[PDB]
Amino acid sequence: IKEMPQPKTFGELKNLPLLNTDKPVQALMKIADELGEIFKFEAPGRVTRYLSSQRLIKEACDESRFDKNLSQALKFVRDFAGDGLATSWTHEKNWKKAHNILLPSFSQQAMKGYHAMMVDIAVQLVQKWERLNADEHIEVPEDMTRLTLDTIGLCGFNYRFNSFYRDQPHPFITSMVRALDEAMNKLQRANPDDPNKRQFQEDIKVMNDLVDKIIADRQSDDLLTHMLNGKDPETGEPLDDENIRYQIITFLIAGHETTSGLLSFALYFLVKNPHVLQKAAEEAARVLVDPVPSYKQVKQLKYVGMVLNEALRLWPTAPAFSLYAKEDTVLGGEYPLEKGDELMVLIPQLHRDKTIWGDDVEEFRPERFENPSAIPQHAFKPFGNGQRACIGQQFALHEATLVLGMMLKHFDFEDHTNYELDIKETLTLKPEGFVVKAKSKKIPL
Amino acid sequence: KEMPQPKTFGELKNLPLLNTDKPVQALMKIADELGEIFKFEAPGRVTRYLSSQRLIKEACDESRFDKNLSQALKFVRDFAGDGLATSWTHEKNWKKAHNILLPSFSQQAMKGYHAMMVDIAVQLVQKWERLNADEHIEVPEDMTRLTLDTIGLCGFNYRFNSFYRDQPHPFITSMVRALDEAMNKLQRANPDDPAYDENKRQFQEDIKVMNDLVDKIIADRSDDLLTHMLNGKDPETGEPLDDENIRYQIITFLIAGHETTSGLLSFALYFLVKNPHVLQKAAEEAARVLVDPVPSYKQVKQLKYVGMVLNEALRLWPTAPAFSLYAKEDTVLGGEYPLEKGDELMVLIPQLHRDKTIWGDDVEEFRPERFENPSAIPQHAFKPFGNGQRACIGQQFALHEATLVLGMMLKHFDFEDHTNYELDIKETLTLKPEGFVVKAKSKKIPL
Ligand code: HEM
Ligand code: HEM
Ligand SMILES: O=C(CCCCCn1ccnc1)N[C@@H](Cc1ccccc1)C(=O)O
Ligand SMILES: O=C(CCCCCn1ccnc1)N[C@@H](Cc1ccccc1)C(=O)O
Repeated sequence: IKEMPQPKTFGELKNLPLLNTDKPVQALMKIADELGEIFKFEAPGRVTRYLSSQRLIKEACDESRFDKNLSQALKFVRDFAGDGLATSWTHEKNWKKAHNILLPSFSQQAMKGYHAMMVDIAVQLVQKWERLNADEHIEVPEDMTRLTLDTIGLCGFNYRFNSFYRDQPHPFITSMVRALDEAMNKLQRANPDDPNKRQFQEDIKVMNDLVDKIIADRQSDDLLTHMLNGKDPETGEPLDDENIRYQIITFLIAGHETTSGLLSFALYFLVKNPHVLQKAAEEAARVLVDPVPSYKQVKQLKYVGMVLNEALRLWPTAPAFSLYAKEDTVLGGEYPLEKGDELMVLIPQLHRDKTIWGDDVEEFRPERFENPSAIPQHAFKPFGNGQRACIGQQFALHEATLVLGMMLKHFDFEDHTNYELDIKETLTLKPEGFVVKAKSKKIPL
Repeated sequence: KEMPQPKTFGELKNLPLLNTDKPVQALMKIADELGEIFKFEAPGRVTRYLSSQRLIKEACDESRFDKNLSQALKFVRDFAGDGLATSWTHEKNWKKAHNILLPSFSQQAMKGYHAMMVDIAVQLVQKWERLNADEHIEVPEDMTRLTLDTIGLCGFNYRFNSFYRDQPHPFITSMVRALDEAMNKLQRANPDDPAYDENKRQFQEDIKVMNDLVDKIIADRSDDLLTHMLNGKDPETGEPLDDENIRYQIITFLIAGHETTSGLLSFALYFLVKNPHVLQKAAEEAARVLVDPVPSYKQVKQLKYVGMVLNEALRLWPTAPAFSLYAKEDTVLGGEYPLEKGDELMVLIPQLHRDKTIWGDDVEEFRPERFENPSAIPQHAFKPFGNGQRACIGQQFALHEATLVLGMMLKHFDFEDHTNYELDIKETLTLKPEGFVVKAKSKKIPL
């Protein structure tokens, strides 16, 4: 066997105070840098093991040996997302049922149907930036969140959040950050039930109000249509009212936060790497020859897609997923695991494995993705694994390629503050305070 | 726009322009005169030769264009069948063999090949260490010895033992005379004339001799290329390759796995001895990195400047000089040249690599520093390994072998261009510098 490294401990609290930080993922990456491809992490009543090497993670992604686990973060999310797709166990009846019902909503016939509504929101973004005065700047993650929230609202539910008509974020968004802030605070409390609880219940209510409005309002053929009318071929059943509500909550959050982070990181890397920005902008100008992009044109933005994958390599905006051992098994030939033992896949560290990518892992080089065939299996996992992989991957990448393509077509960008990367962590990653200036190329829509 | 076209010969159209020993260089001269695109007609065929990055970047759009079998590849297909290089993308055996063989070029596999590449590379170094004073090196001959032995050993655990022979193996000589016959046949108006019965008989003998080698390799039969051919299963269909296609893959990899790589090493050494400042910089890297008696896999990955030398040699003289494409549907090229579904294109790689709007005015100068940063190179400007899903499956194999061998050469010898060699590019289906010779003075560093 092989004894597993473990970071510094705090008495009876074990490793738990290491998570008492604003940037826990980045703290865990630093621990992985020090301890290597695997380390144990203990809290009162919990043990897990953080994996960082492709060698171990490829075994963890073997679905015959490991299944998706609900991390403590996902168990928190489950308090309001229920048995929606992202917070259900694979063995719960409603996972496979909703999976079968909703997977056609992300087929290529479906993406072609969403395209016009994605363009609707993208044009609003371009128009906002065209209308800024001289020396005004862009708050990048803020505007990317406006775009991605509006896109999932419109494409999925025919609901307009109208985020570009607001200077502050919507009630939904603000409350959910406070609930998450509270959730993380309660983790470090020895006696949580000591006479805070009320606000979380209030936050669960704001989201239910938007969900009822979306349902009552609903001829359309979008995500909500399939939720309300689709039947699972296996059970022959449609989703029930309770699970539909959970899916709406699930897709409103999962359908925009990570995609906003991706667009924000991609633009960050472009302005920090002018050779790459020039190459991406040349593609956008050459391919996007019409006032609004067509579906087929977006599919031709190969280098823009490479930029997005390389941004996901360095800063995968959903930074981890969790697994449990289905039976007793031995990991890597050296770490015996018992049935039910948990693993965490630390995606940013996997993506920095020098034995896979070479020694220059910290450099932003979209050309790594010029030939998809050259990447080993399970080396690149920003969308999770297997049957529990991200159902919205094609949606996110089509939206982000379209929008980044239009951004590069219509503006020159300046890193006017020489922005120093500052990664704020919710359950996802984004570059806090990232601002740029955009000079219009004066190309009409 | 009306497409330029070179001079014609009546009903023979442009075909007599290819009746030359150096057709690629003839086509480059035509491209120099006519520009980024020209029509080329023969009896029963029309194609268009592209030379600018502006047009070739569109041709590399896989939604609009797919790999075409040129007449040269149709010739190779007479004995390479539906192997990887001569199959159409839509033939079942292309994707099937692609999925089965791609793991044979993963980095776990390359680490497995490294020791066998070192085996052959040491034989090269020892041959040159053992030359007497004032003896010289026949460069393309020894590079072909090395690359043939390397693909034989790494791919099939078969030793050609080329360093034990003063003349090439029979199949190599067999290969070229078959090609010579094929290229003569282009010019024949009546190929089924009885006057060419003798020519056909010899072609079949050649296909037999190469096939005799394949039988020997299979009869002999590790975790190598042939292992995957015989045991791998395509994840999509769940099927292994059948015996007939395996034979075609062996033929394919025996040829594709060594000829272009020998040309690359030969051109790289040519450019180094013609550019002493570059040679000194590469030799300094080799001395700094290769600190052990034999290079490690990791050390080869660290020969950064040597890798740039190889890419710059591929820029000026890409040893696979062209590839062919066809339009998947009606489309317009460059906004001005309308194409119909099925219309064919030829990508003239040496001319693409001389596009002054991409590389600057010094395109003919050998400057490996052009390749310091791949992000600084425009998209589709550099295509020595083809394009897209039909790009060279052996690219990393070729570059690892050539970097290892060139690194060891630079570590162990000083080189002299003692004849002031005048570049003379011999054309098969690939390019190589004929008659290139050097003298090597050992630095007396043991292995
Ligand atoms: C760049 C953007 C995105 C990233 C990086 C991302 C990442 C991920 C990851 C890593 C998982 C697996 C999590 C786990 O195993 O616990 C996942 C699952 C999921 N994602 Fe995404 N996602 C993105 C965009 C989207 C979009 C646009 C949607 C909806 C339109 C979406 C909806 C979902 C859902 C429903 C699941 C759960 C799937 C299931 O278990 O059946 N995501 N995502
Ligand atoms: C410097 C050395 C090399 C060069 C310049 C080169 C060049 C090329 C080019 C341009 C193509 C595409 C041809 C077309 O589109 O018709 C190609 C394909 C191919 N090459 Fe290479 N090659 C080299 C080394 C190798 C090696 C070492 C191997 C085998 C170990 C190999 C095997 C193949 C195969 C099998 C294909 C067909 C791939 C497919 O269509 O699936 N080549 N090569
Ligand atoms: O590491 C992480 C971050 C994972 C969140 C990703 C969420 N996502 C998925 C798709 N889109 C977002 N989380 C651990 C922390 C912990 C470890 C031990 C003990 C207590 C807490 C956990 O939640 O269990
Ligand atoms: O230009 C070429 C040379 C291409 C050879 C590439 C061979 N290779 C590929 C991978 N490794 C080697 N070939 C044309 C010539 C022709 C044009 C018009 C009419 C008749 C013949 C053709 O073969 O079609």
